[PDB]
Amino acid sequence: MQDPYVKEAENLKKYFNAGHSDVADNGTLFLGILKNWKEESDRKIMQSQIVSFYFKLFKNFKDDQSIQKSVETIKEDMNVKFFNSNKKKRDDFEKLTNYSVTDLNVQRKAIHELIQVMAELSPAAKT
Amino acid sequence: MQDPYVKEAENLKKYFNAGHSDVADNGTLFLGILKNWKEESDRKIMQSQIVSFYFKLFKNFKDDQSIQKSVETIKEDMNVKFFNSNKKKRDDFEKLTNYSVTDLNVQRKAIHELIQVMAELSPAAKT
Amino acid sequence: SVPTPTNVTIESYNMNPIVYWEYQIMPQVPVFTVEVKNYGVKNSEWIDACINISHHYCNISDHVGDPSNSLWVRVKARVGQKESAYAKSEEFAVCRDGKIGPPKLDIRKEEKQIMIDIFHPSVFVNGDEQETTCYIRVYNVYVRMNGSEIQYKILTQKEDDCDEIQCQLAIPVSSLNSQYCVSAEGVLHVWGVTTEKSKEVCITI
Amino acid sequence: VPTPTNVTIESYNMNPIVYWEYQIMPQVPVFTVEVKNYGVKNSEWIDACINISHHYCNISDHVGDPSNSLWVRVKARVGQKESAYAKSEEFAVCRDGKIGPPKLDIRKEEKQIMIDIFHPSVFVNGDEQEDPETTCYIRVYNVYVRMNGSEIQYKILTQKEDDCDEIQCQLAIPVSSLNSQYCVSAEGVLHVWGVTTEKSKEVCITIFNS
Amino acid sequence: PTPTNVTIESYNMNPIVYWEYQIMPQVPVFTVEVKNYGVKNSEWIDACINISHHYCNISDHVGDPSNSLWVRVKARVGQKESASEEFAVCRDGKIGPPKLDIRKEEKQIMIDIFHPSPETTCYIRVYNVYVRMNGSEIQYKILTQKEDDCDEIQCQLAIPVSSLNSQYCVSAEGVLHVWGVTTEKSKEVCITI
Repeated sequence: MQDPYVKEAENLKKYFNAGHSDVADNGTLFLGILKNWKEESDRKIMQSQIVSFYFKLFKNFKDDQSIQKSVETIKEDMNVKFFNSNKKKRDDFEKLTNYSVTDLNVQRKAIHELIQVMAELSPAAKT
Repeated sequence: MQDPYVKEAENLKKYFNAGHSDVADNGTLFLGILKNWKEESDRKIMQSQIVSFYFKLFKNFKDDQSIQKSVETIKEDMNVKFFNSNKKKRDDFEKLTNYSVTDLNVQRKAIHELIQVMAELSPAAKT
Repeated sequence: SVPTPTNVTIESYNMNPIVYWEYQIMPQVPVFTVEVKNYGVKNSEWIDACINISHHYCNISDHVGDPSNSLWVRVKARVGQKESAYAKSEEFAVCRDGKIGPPKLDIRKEEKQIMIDIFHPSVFVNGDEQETTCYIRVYNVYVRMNGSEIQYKILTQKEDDCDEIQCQLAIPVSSLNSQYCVSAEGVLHVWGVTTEKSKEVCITI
Repeated sequence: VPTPTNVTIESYNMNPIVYWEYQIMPQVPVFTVEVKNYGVKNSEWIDACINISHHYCNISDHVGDPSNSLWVRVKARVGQKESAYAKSEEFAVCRDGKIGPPKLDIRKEEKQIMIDIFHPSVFVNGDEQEDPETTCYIRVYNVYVRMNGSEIQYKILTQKEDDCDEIQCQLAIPVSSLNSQYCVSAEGVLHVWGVTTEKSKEVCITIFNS
Repeated sequence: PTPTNVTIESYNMNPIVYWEYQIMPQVPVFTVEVKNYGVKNSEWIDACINISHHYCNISDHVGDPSNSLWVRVKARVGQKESASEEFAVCRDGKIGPPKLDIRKEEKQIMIDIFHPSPETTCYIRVYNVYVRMNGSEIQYKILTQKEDDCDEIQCQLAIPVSSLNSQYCVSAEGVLHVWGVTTEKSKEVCITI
C-alpha cells in the first residue's frame, strides 16, 4: 500500500490546488534537473537545495493548522530518506541553512573560513 | 605552487576585516561541520548549502567595485572545484537556488512534484 | 443537459490510456476534439490528440511521456459549426492510475532446487527504442504446494536476482510434496499498484 | 603601567614563540601572554605564560590544527599595576611558519641513481602532537638535480603516487649525459598556502662508466 | 677625470647603468642622467645624483620598453665635476622563461605554462612546449591568442600518457609578436608517471 507520505503529499496537493491544468505550464522545477544527474554525489548537490526549499515552504506554513499533520509527516519521511535517519546530519544541515547572510558578524566569520572551506571542496583519495 | 584564489581570498579577508581577534569567537560556521563528514555524498549535501551561501554573499556585494576582481576569481575556482568544470551542473544548481519560495505559482508547481521528488532522494544504487 | 461533453474519463491498461466521454443524442451527428496537456509543458499550449472525431473514445498513447508525469485532457464537440466549451479530465497519472499485465513465469529443476524465472512485464521489458520512477519494486512470488500457500517478497532493486530482463528465486524441494504451483504479481515504485497476477505455471506431479 | 611593544609570533618546525619588547622599568615587570585561536567555543582567551619576567613565550600548547589562525596578546604588571594588552596579528602556523628541510640520500643501482627524501623531522613521528586531520602536510617535493652544467626539477606527489610513504620518498634517475657529479637538493611544498620547506643542502655523487 | 666605459644592461625589464673610473686618494661622487626618445623639449633626467658607487638602476626612466634612451654620467671631486643601435627593453635581448608545472589526471598529463610575470603588440603569440621522454623530443605549438587554453595568467596543454615511457620532461619558450623574439627556455621540469 502506498508509502505513508504519498497520502499526505496528495493531501497537501489539494490544499495548494496544485492538480489543476495550469500547474503543467512552464517546464518543471526539480523533476527534470534531478533527471540529468545519476551519480549520487551530484544527485546530492541538487537534492540538498531541493530539500532546503521544501524546508522554507513548510516553514512559511506552520502558522497554519489545517495542514500541519501532513507537513510533519512528509518531513520525517524526508529525514529518513535524505538524511538517512542520521540525527546529526539533519542537525548540521539545519544549522547551515539558517545563517543570516546579512548578520555583519556571520559574513566575517565565513570570509575567514573561506580558504579552509575551499581546500576540502574537491574529493580526496586518502580522505 | 600557490593556488590563484588564496591571494584573492585573503584580499577579501582584509576588506571584511575578518583577520582580527573577535572573529575567533563563537565556534565555526563551516569548518567543523564539514569535518564530521568524509563520505563524499554527505560532504556534498553540506558543501551545497555552503556554496549557495558564499553565492548569496558575493551577490549582495556586486555593487562594491573595489572587491569585484577578487570575487569573480574566487567564484571561477569554486566552479572548477565543486561543479567540476561542468557548465550544466553550475547552471542547474543556480536555477534551483533561485526560486521564489513565495511566488504563489512556484509553490504549487513544487507541491506537485513532491511525491516524484521524494521517490528519489533516498540514496539509490543499482548499476 | 446541453452541448458540452460529459463524464470524461481516462483509463489505462499495459500503458496506453484512452479518453472516454458521453454526449446527448440528437438529430445531428457531432464531431469531437480531445486535447492533452501533460505536466512539464514548455509554455502552456495543449495538444490535439484526436480532432473532429465522430466516436466517443480516444487513444492518447502519443501524449504519454514519462508514465509518471500527470496529464490532463480536455474534449469538445462541433455541431455543424457550433463548437462548445471544453470538458476537463482530472489529472491523470499513468503509473498511479493505470493497471498492468502480469509478469512471465518459468519453473524448472536443478538437483535439490526448483528454479523460478519471473520475466518482467512486457511493457518494462522493451529497451526504450520503440513506444522513470515507474518500475516494479517487489515481485510477490506465491508458491502453492500440497494444500498450503506461502509468499515471497523480492526486491528487484536491492537484490541481484533481477536484471533488466528477469528475476530469480530458487526453492528447496519442500515438504515431501512435488506439484508446486507458482504465480506472481509486481508492485510499483511510489503508488504501490500491483500488476496482474500471472496464471499458475505449476511443476512436477 | 606601560604597554608591550612590537609583538611578534615566529615559528620553525611547528612551535611558535611570541616575542615582545618593553622599555626598562624602575622595577622589573612581569608579563602574561594569552592565546586565542579561531574556532573558540565561546570567547575566552588562554594564558600561555602567566606573569613571566622574560621577553618571549613558547605557545606550543595552543597550536591546534596548524592551519587555524590564532591571535595572542600580552601585558605586564608592576608596582602591582597592570597595563592594557598588546595584540599580535592573526598568525597561522602553516602560512606563517617555516619547516626544516627534508633529509636526502643519493646512491647507486646499475643504470640508475636512487634518491631518498626523508620527510622533514616534524612530520615523521607516529603522531602524538607536541599528520592526522590537518591539511598541513607536504604535497609535492621539488627534487632538483644539477649535473654537468644543466638543471632539472622533479615534481613528486607525496599523495597520489606510491613512491612516498609515512617515512620517505623515492626518485630513480637514469645515468644521464655521460658525465657525473650529480647534485641533489629538495624542498617540500605544503597544502593550502603552498609554503616551501627549507631546501636541503646539496648531497652529490659521481659516476664513472662505459 | 671623466667616467669610462659606460654600459647599460637589462634583465627582465630593468636596466642598470655601469661605468668605470680611475682610483685616486679622493672619493668622488657621480650623477647619471637619462634622456629617452620622445622628450617634450630637451631636458635630461637625474637617475642617481651624487652617488659614490659605479652602477645605477634607472628603472624609473624606462617608459615604453621599445623607445630608445641615452644616459650620461659624470663625477665630482670635492667641487670639481667633469665636462644608434636601437634596442628595446621588450623587443630585443631576453626576458626570462615562463613558469612550468606538471601533474596528473587519469590518462592525461596536464601542463600549465604561466606567462612570464594594455593593448600592446609586445606579447607572447606562440608558446613552444617541448616534451621529452624515452627516445623522443616532441614539440607543441600553443597560440596564446586564437586558442582558449591561454588567458591573462596561464596556458594549458594536456597530453596522452604516451609510448609506455616513465619520465616525461617539459620545457618551454615564448615567441614574441612582430619580431618573433623567443623568451628564455625554462629549465626542464620532469615527472615520473
